[PDB]
Amino acid sequence: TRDQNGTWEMESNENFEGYMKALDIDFCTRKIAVRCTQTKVIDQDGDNFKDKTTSTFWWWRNYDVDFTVGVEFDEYTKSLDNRHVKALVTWEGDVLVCVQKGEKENRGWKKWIEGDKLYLELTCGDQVCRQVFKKK
Amino acid sequence: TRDQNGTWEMESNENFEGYMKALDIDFCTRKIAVRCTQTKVIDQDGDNFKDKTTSTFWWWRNYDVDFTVGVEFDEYTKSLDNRHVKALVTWEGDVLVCVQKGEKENRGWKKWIEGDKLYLELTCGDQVCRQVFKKK
Repeated sequence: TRDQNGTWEMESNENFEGYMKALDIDFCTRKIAVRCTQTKVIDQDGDNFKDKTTSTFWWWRNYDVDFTVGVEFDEYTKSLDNRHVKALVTWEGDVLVCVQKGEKENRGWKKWIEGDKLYLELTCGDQVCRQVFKKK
Repeated sequence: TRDQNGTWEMESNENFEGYMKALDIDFCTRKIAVRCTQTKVIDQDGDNFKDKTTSTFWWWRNYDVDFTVGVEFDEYTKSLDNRHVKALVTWEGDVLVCVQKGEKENRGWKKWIEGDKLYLELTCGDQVCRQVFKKK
């Protein structure tokens, strides 16, 4: 039967990776694509077809650190590089400052509040990453 | 203010990738990481901190094509390899068959109903991908 109208949800997906490799799609895109749901909405009007396909992938991770200022603790950077560091958090004025002692030199972060904005500076080697958060 | 309690939503994120590269995080992980939302939940009691960072990643892609059976059309395969092909869709029996003429040899797909299910075969070169959909 030729009636393909409706909304369709993919149930099985065989050798998507090999077909995508044949299209020369990069490894990173392929890793996500094989994990996507796929929804195909097909509208047929005589010889006219509209085919709307949605691919979606949702991922989430929590990274929890509990510490007391001045009490060195061991941190395992599970959300980044998977390293063990000895972290020490101190105050410098209203700035929370952390040295992460380990394999990487000059590794740490700084965290402070101005009104409804939280600023976070992450340091490793010669690289500084600056992040701004708003209050929710 | 030294009171960092609350829920904070990242609104700006500068040089996250250079910082992650210094941490030797692989390309791709970095590419995924920089596309993440970041939420920071801080439960603070004096010098005692609980810090939860929630990273969510939401990959979403829509691909919509309109075509007429037998009428060649220009396709820009933006949901996969971002290539331009001359696509022609025909009926072969009850199978909807498409040939995508372009850089890639033996590129196309086939679409048909068996029982309750939509079947889709994607071919490129010697690679065939088979997808089965249920009706929703």
